[PDB]
Amino acid sequence: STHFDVIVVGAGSMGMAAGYQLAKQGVKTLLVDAFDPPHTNGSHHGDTKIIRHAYGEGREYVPLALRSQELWYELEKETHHKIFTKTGVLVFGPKGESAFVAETMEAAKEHSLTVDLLEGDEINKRWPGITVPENYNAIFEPNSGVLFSENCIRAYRELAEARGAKVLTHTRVEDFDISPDSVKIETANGSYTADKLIVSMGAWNSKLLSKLNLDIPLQPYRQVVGFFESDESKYSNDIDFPGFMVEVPNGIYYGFPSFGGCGLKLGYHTFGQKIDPDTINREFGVYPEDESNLRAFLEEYMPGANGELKRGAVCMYTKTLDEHFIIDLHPEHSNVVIAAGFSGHGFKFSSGVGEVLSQLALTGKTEHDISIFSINRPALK
Ligand SMILES: *Cc1cc2c(cc1C)nc1c(=O)[nH]c(=O)nc-1n2C[C@H](O)[C@H](O)[C@H](O)COP(=O)(O)OP(=O)(O)OC[C@H]1O[C@@H](n2cnc3c(N)ncnc32)[C@H](O)[C@@H]1O
Ligand SMILES: [Cl-]
Repeated sequence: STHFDVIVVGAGSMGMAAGYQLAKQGVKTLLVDAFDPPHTNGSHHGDTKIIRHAYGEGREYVPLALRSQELWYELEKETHHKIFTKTGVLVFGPKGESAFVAETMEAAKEHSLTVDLLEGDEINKRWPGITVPENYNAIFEPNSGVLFSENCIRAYRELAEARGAKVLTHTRVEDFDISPDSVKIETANGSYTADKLIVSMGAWNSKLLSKLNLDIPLQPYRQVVGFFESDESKYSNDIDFPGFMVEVPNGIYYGFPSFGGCGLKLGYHTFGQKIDPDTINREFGVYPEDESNLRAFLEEYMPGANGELKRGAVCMYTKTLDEHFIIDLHPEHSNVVIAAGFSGHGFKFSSGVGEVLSQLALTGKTEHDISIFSINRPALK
């Protein structure tokens, strides 16, 4: 019989940040998650996530990234959990053969961000361990880095509960019942109501937004990462090896320096198996590609980090058709906020999105420019 101000469905990356923002302002909040956040069934585990600022995917992403960065620095000062390490982030690819690299360089020029430009052997000289062809060029952002995602979520969750937020774990929301002046969620453990609703179920948005009369294409992808025994004298954060996102002949890869001897972590971005969140196989290696794709890159570009596989993890991307996020009010219900399809690049923005989501649920508007994320745009189809 407890009526909330706001109910958040899915307390993951976006959800929990949104809950922290709401609780911090005294808004009576209930956060309902299918599991017990942070956990390893969604897309926030794997320990680390890259945060970059020269976002060539859209000028609106830059301010969002820059504001999110400031929010991560604030979070770092408020909790005892480790939030961010300034490893810096390196981007490289074939000179003149990478829209990604070129768009990154343009974004940095356009937004006056601080970056170092280098190419060929300069890359290989600056960062021992990296071996690229002399025809490769790179842009290095020294002030961006790595976020410890599980710590971020755990910190947001602890800060929000200390301010009165309620978290209902291991409870799957099955249906929604929206009325012009209140929202209701349906779960096996009971029904709950509030004045506002935030929906951020990650991969599961591809299966439950239909319950909100929304028919938006969202395709979940199985995306693995691998930790490899590496030459600590080259790939250790301690010796300044950077976080990275690069473009090679067969696609985009991303990785992290070895932290405390955990080994270099790498992930293949351009490819992932299409799956259903409820049946995805979360065992690293069940497929031969899981590991072969990562070693194909390592043996060629960072041969010193191609050692024994120390650890594997399986996580999910949820793509929209244009691969841009969806952050907006529900087209038929102004008391419902949607956050979905972060298509593999949304964690860095989660602190900012948390702010956008709390602004939208409380006022129906946000001070951030989120036009390219409209739920009514045509590219969504
Ligand atoms: C998978 C992946 C993603 C990724 C990455 C590497 C890999 C292997 N590297 C990134 C990087 O370097 N930088 C970056 O900015 N992003 C990177 N990503 C993407 C990022 O992790 C994702 O975009 C982000 O985590 C998406 O967050 P979202 O909040 O959408 O998803 P979630 O964290 O999975 O949380 C969803 C929660 O909702 C709950 N749930 C699901 N269904 C229900 C129902 N029915 N009822 C209630 N709760 C539900 C989940 O349990 C989950 O907690
Ligand atoms: Cl995603």
